[PDB]
Amino acid sequence: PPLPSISISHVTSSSVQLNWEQYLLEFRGDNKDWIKLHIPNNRKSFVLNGLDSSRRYQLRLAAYNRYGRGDFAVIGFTTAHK
Repeated sequence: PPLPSISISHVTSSSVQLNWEQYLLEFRGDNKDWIKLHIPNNRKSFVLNGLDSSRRYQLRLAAYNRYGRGDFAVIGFTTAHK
């Protein structure tokens, strides 16, 4: 089970877009507990909406197969202002 290569874009005051090449996606406000996100299969991108502005978050993604999941690829970001 491999390590996804993830890429962030479209960083707004309330959302970010993740791109990469079953999954487990989680996010958290900085230093808080992780929240598991629903993402459908056969998706290669994901828009996380509903975030606060000017705030630090982390996203992490791991890939799944029948044997289990791999390690998490993590990205920290700060949403835009206003």
